[PDB]
Amino acid sequence: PGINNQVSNPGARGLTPGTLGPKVFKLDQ
Amino acid sequence: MQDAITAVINASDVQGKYLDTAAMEKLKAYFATGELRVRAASVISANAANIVKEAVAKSLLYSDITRPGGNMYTTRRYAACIRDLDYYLRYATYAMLAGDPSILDERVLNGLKETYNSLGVPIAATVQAIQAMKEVTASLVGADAGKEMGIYFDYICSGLS
Amino acid sequence: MQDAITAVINASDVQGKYLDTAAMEKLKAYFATGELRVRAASVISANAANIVKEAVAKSLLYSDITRPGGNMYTTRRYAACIRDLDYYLRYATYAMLAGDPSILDERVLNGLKETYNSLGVPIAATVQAIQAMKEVTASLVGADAGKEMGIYFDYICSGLS
Amino acid sequence: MQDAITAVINASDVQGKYLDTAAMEKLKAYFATGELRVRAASVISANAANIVKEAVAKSLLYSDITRPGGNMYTTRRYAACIRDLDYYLRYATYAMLAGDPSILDERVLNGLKETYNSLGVPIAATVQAIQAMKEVTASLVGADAGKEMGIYFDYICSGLS
Amino acid sequence: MQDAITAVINASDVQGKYLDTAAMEKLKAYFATGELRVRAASVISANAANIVKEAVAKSLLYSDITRPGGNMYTTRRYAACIRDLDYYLRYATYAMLAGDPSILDERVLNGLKETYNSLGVPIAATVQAIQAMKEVTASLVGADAGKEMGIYFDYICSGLS
Amino acid sequence: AKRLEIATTLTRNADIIVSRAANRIFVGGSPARMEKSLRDLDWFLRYTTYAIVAGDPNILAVNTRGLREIIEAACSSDATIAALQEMRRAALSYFEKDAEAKGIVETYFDVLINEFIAPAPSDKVRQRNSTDLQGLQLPQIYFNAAERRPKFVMKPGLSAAEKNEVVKAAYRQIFERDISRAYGLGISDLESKVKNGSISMKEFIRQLAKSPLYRKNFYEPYINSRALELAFRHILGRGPSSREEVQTYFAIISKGGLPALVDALVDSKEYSDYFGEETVPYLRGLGQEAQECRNWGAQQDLFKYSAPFRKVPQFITTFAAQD
Amino acid sequence: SVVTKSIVNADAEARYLSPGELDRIKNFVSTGERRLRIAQTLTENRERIVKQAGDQLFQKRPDVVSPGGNAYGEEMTATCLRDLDYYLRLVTYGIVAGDVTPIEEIGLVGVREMYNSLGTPIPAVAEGIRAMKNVACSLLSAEDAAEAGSYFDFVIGAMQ
Amino acid sequence: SVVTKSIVNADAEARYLSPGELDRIKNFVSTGERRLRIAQTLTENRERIVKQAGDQLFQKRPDVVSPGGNAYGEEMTATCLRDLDYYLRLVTYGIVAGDVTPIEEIGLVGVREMYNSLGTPIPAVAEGIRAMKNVACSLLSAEDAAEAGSYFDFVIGAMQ
Amino acid sequence: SVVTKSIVNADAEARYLSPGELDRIKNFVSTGERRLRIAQTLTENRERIVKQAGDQLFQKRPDVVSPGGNAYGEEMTATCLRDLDYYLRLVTYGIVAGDVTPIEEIGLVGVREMYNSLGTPIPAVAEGIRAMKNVACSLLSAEDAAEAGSYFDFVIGAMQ
Amino acid sequence: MRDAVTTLIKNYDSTGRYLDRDAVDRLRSYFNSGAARVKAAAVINANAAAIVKEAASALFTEQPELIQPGGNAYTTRRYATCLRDMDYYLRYASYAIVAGDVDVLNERVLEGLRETYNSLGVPIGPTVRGIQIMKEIVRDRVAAAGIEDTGIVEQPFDYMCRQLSEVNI
Ligand SMILES: *[C@@H](C)[C@H]1/C(=C/c2[nH]c(/C=C3N=C(/C=C4\NC(=O)C(CC)=C4C)C(C)=C\3CCC(=O)O)c(CCC(=O)O)c2C)NC(=O)[C@@H]1C
Ligand SMILES: *[C@H](C)[C@H]1/C(=C/c2[nH]c(/C=C3N=C(/C=C4\NC(=O)C(CC)=C4C)C(C)=C\3CCC(=O)O)c(CCC(=O)O)c2C)NC(=O)[C@@H]1C
Ligand SMILES: *[C@H](C)[C@H]1/C(=C/c2[nH]c(/C=C3N=C(/C=C4\NC(=O)C(CC)=C4C)C(C)=C\3CCC(=O)O)c(CCC(=O)O)c2C)NC(=O)[C@@H]1C
Ligand SMILES: *[C@H](C)[C@H]1/C(=C/c2[nH]c(/C=C3N=C(/C=C4\NC(=O)C(CC)=C4C)C(C)=C\3CCC(=O)O)c(CCC(=O)O)c2C)NC(=O)[C@@H]1C
Ligand SMILES: *[C@H](C)[C@H]1/C(=C/c2[nH]c(/C=C3N=C(/C=C4\NC(=O)C(CC)=C4C)C(C)=C\3CCC(=O)O)c(CCC(=O)O)c2C)NC(=O)[C@@H]1C
Ligand SMILES: *[C@H](C)[C@H]1/C(=C/c2[nH]c(/C=C3N=C(/C=C4\NC(=O)C(CC)=C4C)C(C)=C\3CCC(=O)O)c(CCC(=O)O)c2C)NC(=O)[C@@H]1C
Ligand SMILES: *[C@H](C)[C@H]1/C(=C/c2[nH]c(/C=C3N=C(/C=C4\NC(=O)C(CC)=C4C)C(C)=C\3CCC(=O)O)c(CCC(=O)O)c2C)NC(=O)[C@@H]1C
Ligand SMILES: *[C@H](C)[C@H]1/C(=C/c2[nH]c(/C=C3N=C(/C=C4\NC(=O)C(CC)=C4C)C(C)=C\3CCC(=O)O)c(CCC(=O)O)c2C)NC(=O)[C@@H]1C
Ligand SMILES: *[C@H](C)[C@H]1/C(=C/c2[nH]c(/C=C3N=C(/C=C4\NC(=O)C(CC)=C4C)C(C)=C\3CCC(=O)O)c(CCC(=O)O)c2C)NC(=O)[C@@H]1C
Repeated sequence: PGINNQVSNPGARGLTPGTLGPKVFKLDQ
Repeated sequence: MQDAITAVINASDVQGKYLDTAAMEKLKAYFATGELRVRAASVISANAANIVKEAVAKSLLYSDITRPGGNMYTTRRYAACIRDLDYYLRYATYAMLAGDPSILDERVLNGLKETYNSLGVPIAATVQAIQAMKEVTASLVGADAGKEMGIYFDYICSGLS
Repeated sequence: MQDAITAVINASDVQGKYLDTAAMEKLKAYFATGELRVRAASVISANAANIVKEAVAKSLLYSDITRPGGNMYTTRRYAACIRDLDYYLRYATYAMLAGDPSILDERVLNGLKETYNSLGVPIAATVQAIQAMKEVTASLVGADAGKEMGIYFDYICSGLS
Repeated sequence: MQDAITAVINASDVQGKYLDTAAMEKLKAYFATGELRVRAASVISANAANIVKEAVAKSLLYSDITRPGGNMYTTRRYAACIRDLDYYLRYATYAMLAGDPSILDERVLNGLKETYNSLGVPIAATVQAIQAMKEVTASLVGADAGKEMGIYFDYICSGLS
Repeated sequence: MQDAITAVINASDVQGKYLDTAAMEKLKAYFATGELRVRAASVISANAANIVKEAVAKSLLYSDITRPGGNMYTTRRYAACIRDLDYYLRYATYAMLAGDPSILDERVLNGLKETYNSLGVPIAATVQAIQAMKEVTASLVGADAGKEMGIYFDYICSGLS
Repeated sequence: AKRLEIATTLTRNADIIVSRAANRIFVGGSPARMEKSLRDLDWFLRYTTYAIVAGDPNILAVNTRGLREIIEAACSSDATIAALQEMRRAALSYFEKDAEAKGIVETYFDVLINEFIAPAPSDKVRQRNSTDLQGLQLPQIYFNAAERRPKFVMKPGLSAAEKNEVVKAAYRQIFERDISRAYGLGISDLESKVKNGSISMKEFIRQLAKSPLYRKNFYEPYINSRALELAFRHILGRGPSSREEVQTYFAIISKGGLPALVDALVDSKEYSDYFGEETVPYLRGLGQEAQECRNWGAQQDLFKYSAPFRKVPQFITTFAAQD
Repeated sequence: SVVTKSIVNADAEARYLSPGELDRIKNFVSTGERRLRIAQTLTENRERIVKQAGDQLFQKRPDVVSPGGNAYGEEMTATCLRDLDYYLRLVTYGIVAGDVTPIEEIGLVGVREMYNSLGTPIPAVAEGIRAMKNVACSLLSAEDAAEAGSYFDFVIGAMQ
Repeated sequence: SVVTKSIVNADAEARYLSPGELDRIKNFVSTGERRLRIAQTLTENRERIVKQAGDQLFQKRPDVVSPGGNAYGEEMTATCLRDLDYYLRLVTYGIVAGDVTPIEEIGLVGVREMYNSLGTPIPAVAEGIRAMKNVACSLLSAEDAAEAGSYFDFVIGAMQ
Repeated sequence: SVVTKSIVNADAEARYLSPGELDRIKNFVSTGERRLRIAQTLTENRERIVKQAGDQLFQKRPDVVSPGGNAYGEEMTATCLRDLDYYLRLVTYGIVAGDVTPIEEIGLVGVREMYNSLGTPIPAVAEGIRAMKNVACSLLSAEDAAEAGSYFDFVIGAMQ
Repeated sequence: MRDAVTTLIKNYDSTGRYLDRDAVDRLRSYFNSGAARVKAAAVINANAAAIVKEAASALFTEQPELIQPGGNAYTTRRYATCLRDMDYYLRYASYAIVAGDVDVLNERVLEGLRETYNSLGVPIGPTVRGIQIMKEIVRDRVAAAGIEDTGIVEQPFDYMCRQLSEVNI
């Protein structure tokens, strides 16, 4: 989502792209 | 981002000579306009949301663009469009403070036409909405700053077209 | 350019083999399609201007492209855009006659994407316009050869993309 | 990333042939010159910083390039230029060891002219400096190995120009 | 384009010094070999066609290069290939006469990799052919001229690589 | 060997040569202009040494043709001329014994004296016919120094070999190579016609460019924009200079194709002005003609034998991107 | 091909295919089956045609196959026969295409340069193709033989 | 300038210039007249500053002017004095700009690499700038000299 | 503009601007105030000019707005009036510039092509512009109206 | 190639706006200063040769290295071409003073200039200094002629210097 852009929303680096972007794989245990 | 002062000192540096009296005259001129520039920047920062709200209402709202299939339809796309208007306002304000269009050239307008044409964003409507922002901003900061914010807003429009 | 005949014979020539029976089947298929292709080419030849007129109406006109600052604005640029659409129609019909998209690749697509990005031509609008031309052409030349024209129109879309 | 040995065997491999006697002769030639090549490489390794320093002094210092407004003037630009000369010398040494300018092709010259033209680096001045580096290197490693280093420096100059 | 005299004079001219005794020695060597250079050049002019014939027969002929799809298959391609070998011989003769490789760099090697990589011409096979031309030419012109012409053939070979 | 000998002797007695001439020209002596005059006298002699080492005195001729006008104000031209005579006499004295050495050194110094006296030439002012283009004025000495293209002309009553050679030059320019020499491809009827004189060389170029050979070699392989740029190179001897040129001729090639573009380029006044009806088109490069800042890289790439292998249209992309 | 010839010319004139040219390609597609049949018989009898016509070539010009000739020895004479086979293959390509275009590209351009540098006598090569034309005429019906004769004729004319 | 350094650090966070940064620019533009005067005095006395400071540097570190150092002979010593002039000029640019940005970009980035590849002792260069700072203190009023001393201090800070 | 025409011609000459050319553009900038006034009258009264010109177009050429015509419809007639507005805006640009090249750049280069595509009678467009000229001449004085007519009449001539 | 009038027209046309009072005010400013611009350009045109000669001598005294054998102006062939470049700058800058906009300089002079100078070997820094020296000489001459506002005459040269120079931030 273009609302989540590091140029404009620099804080929201890590908010998942979601269905609008690639899948995000994270390791849990 | 070269400002007026950085540009003056850079030009003198390229020639190699220490700062000349004529260069001092130019620097004094920029220092003179510093009061209006800083005051206008403070006004724009406080009223930034209202500038964009009025411009969106004047130009973009209740048109085809904001109705199904118009590229400002989806809630995602609406938020992205208002964010872009914020971009133009913020960097125009940076340019006004600096006294130099270099920041616009370097960061804002480089590949803007190509990104918009790839995304499908109507560049004509973006130009019209930037004009609406120019008019609202001119009202808020007065004729002194509106004249300068005008030149930087029109720089954006000329490049974006 | 390679037409289907030239492509078959050149593919055999690269290996060094005389025309095989399978290659003869390919050539026979082209000769079978010949009548419908020539008929459709004559249809497009007489109705070329109408195809462009209808397509520009269906997609390009009454949008942000033709409003001031939209790239198709100015009579010079509206004339230029209809000229480019007729380029695509003429070369697509050439490709329908020949049976191979090598005319499109050689005479249209190579380098066009760079020139368009340099001049600022919106590329999404061009793709939408030539797809609109495909709809009009399917109507005029009929479905069976509309199947055929679509292959080459899609080739141009993919190249521009 | 082909050395002379790899290039010989690769040509044989593409043809699908076991190593021919003529190919054996070419391999023998590389093995024959190997000792002088390795010795010169170690000499350049020891004198690497000095070679670049002498070349800069011989061709670039006290000139328009390093005086104000000359594109090597600012301290960041001087550091960048000597970094590039270090890059040239290191890959020329790799090329001498391998016996092939393919490393120069892949790792230096595949996009260098476009980057230099875009940055504004003066190609002619860089070529002067690389030529001066050839002279210095020939003196340090000896004339016999100097001819070998010379061909790879010339390869860099031909690609850069 | 620079002959050895032009290079020597220009180096002295940049330094500002009158022609030094070492520079005189370089020029004297060129003048001394003048008779050999002219004699060999006439030999090349007379025997150039057969030099090419023998070289192609030595390496390129009866090979995969002349097999179908081998890039000298077509009669067009064969005629062009022997022409290019003629070009290399002709410009090597020019380079020998002048005594400097600048002709090769200015005319032969400022577009060679672009042309050959674009066409698909196999650089390795061309290199083998030019080496074969060097051997045949050396036999016809004798050892002294075989050495001189050899360095310029090597220049073209390495530049192509 | 004699040339190097003359050079060594001239260098050995160089200080004497300068001092004798300096005494001759010591008129109104006494500072800064003195440093200039002594150094320039040295420079005259040094370029004379370079010229005798070189095959021709062209270095002296091109590098002193306009000097008199340039240095006329600060110091007397006649004073310079007399001092040049003095240096010639001293140089003649040292080599007066030997006929060959005296002849060479006398002739080259004579060129120096004559060129200084000769009136300075006017610049090769390039007046562009059209509005969009920009005019430029190369200094004449630069063009003289530049390498000279063989400017083939199809004059009437030429030698037989010359008529065949002129035809070859046309094949080389239009088709970027000598197709007749290499492949044997060519238009026999046209070659015979212009050898006979039945058609002009401009007509030969027109027919050659709209012939199926050019259509297959340089219009079929490319997109129309790149074809236009190649056509400017081959038929007009330069690359497009401005967006107005590209707009004009892209419209032409759009409305009539290769026959139309060939007609437009040969019809152009530019063709007639530089390549007359007899002349064969010749490439106009850095030294041949004054050059412009706007299309430098594109022209540099067009004037190369690797130019046909770009299929992205460089002139239009460059000119368009500039805006 | 006829199609490529028409499209190339019309593309240069920036013109949708002229009505007459459209009729010309219509006739080409109707005639295509006959062309394919002619190519089929020639390629099916390719070994016969090359073999007996090559014998005729060597018989007519024995100096060419004699010692000192280009086809001197088993290896060189075999390659000369292969060249005859190549030109038959190109003629079949031309027959299918309906125009010399394929043969005038794959061969017939710079053949003089290639062969003259190769040392071979190109008039002798022309005689060999003439012999192949005679054999093909025997293997073809009268009207069919005329068209194939045209393509062989173009080859020999280019050779001369 | 202080303006661009404020803009750059605000652009990173994508904010309009915050009120504190705006106030900083307001103060800087108001006292710009004083800044221009300080740079005027240093510019006017540049010859004396360089000469006196160079003598002090050579006296304190004689090894550089001894044989085997970077500046041996009048040619090399003149270039060293020119470098000291360069850094005085960069300090004047820094005073006028109000930030170390002109100093950093023009002549503090890559100093180690440049001088190391020139064969020059960087600690000695730092002491040379220290000497120039003392001379500048003499030629400036106390309040002004403290401000200009900050720019001299930044030069020596990156140098050593 | 006069200035650009002078500069372009001088540049093609490769000579500095002629004294006569300079005097010509001296006259241009002297009459700039009158030009700006004429432009402002047309611009400020644009609404009335377009509406009355629309009435004259739709009565002198009633067929174009009749059923089946190009302008038939509440929205089609609106776009036609917009086109008249476009050309009035171009005419004001040209009146300010003192030359018809701004008008000719933005319109009249390919108007025949554009309107032939849109299926519009360009004689009818020309008559609409002539109606604009008539209406505008009465909003200006006789001396001023002659200048305005020149820029309104180049347009009509190009429309044919 | 755009004058001040043509530039304002171009911006407004792209945005589809009739010229408003702000546009008329800026157009009026160009028209009012046009007389002074014409006089200044006339001064430059009249003294064009003298300005070039003085600027060249000043540049070479400032930077002797150019005239020395190493420099690019060393021999008279290059000295002539260098003087021609000085003439180019003055001619196009006078065009730019008449125009009142630096688009003339941008489109016809500065575009591709660095590429050309890097390829030919011409040093750009000395050329920037030469343009500046022309700026000071020209400003002196127009001020003597009676042009009170030399901002019109210096700004085109300044734009040429800024575009031709590197950043040196
Ligand atoms: C006048 C009586 C004599 C004189 C004095 C003088 N010379 C200059 C400067 C220049 N003279 C030249 C001429 C040449 N320079 C060369 O390098 C060559 C070929 C090797 C020639 C022929 C040049 C280029 C200059 C410098 C550029 C310029 O125009 O100044 C001056 C001017 C002052 C100065 O120091 O530059 C003066 C007063 N020179 C003569 O040749 C006469 C004998
Ligand atoms: C109703 C429950 C609340 C409310 C809403 C309200 N909304 C608007 C105006 C707009 N709303 C949208 C919303 C969307 N656009 C979309 O594409 C989607 C998803 C499909 C949504 C939800 C937009 C774009 C507008 C702008 C006007 C337009 O559509 O052109 C208004 C009008 C606001 C104004 O001042 O114009 C209102 C009043 N108001 C309430 O009181 C409720 C709490
Ligand atoms: C009115 C006097 C006549 C007329 C005209 C008419 N025009 C259109 C549609 C369009 N007209 C334009 C024209 C311009 N584009 C430009 O850039 C300029 C110069 C600045 C001009 C003049 C365009 C682009 C269109 C297309 C729609 C759009 O603007 O996007 C129509 C509508 C046509 C239709 O059926 O779609 C009409 C009717 N019609 C008349 O009867 C008059 C004689
Ligand atoms: C129309 C669908 C879209 C559009 C295009 C547009 N194009 C131009 C100008 C040019 N178009 C080309 C295209 C080609 N050149 C070729 O050789 C080929 C293949 C045969 C093609 C398709 C070129 C080279 C140009 C530049 C030269 C010129 O200016 O004519 C313009 C005009 C640009 C201008 O500034 O004048 C336009 C507007 N514009 C649209 O809105 C459509 C989406
Ligand atoms: C002096 C304190 C020390 C010293 C210096 C020394 N410097 C040089 C030569 C050069 N110095 C520079 C440095 C700069 N270039 C810049 O643009 C800037 C910032 C604006 C700086 C600081 C450069 C580029 C050169 C060489 C090229 C030139 O012409 O400027 C030398 C000579 C090196 C040589 O061997 O030739 C020396 C000796 N020497 C000392 O003893 C001091 C400790
Ligand atoms: C030195 C002889 C000349 C010179 C060069 C110069 N180069 C740069 C910057 C860059 N140089 C490169 C070059 C390479 N990248 C590679 O991967 C390789 C092969 C290993 C090479 C040779 C690149 C990528 C850069 C860009 C880095 C950047 O962002 O700058 C500069 C710096 C320019 C600047 O403005 O900072 C300079 C000055 N300059 C000279 O004067 C010499 C003639
Ligand atoms: C036979 C009728 C005559 C003849 C020919 C002869 N040819 C060769 C060698 C070669 N011939 C070719 C020919 C072609 N290459 C092509 O791509 C095409 C078109 C598809 C043709 C026709 C080639 C390439 C060669 C070289 C070897 C190779 O194929 O790689 C020879 C041998 C020459 C030699 O001594 O080396 C001969 C003898 N000879 C005759 O006597 C006939 C008159
Ligand atoms: C022969 C050893 C190899 C080979 C060559 C081959 N070359 C071409 C075509 C071209 N060659 C050049 C090269 C030059 N042009 C020049 O002017 C000069 C001297 C300054 C050189 C070296 C160029 C420009 C072309 C293309 C234009 C043309 O056709 O002349 C071909 C033709 C490829 C094609 O089909 O288009 C071939 C086959 N082929 C081999 O197998 C050898 C290894
Ligand atoms: C002079 C102060 C410096 C200098 C210059 C110098 N220039 C050239 C040659 C050329 N200059 C240009 C420049 C332009 N061409 C243009 O169209 C424009 C737009 C107005 C400009 C600015 C060009 C194209 C050339 C080359 C071809 C030509 O002259 O037309 C040279 C010649 C270089 C050589 O060795 O041949 C020189 C030396 N030289 C100096 O020393 C100064 C620092």
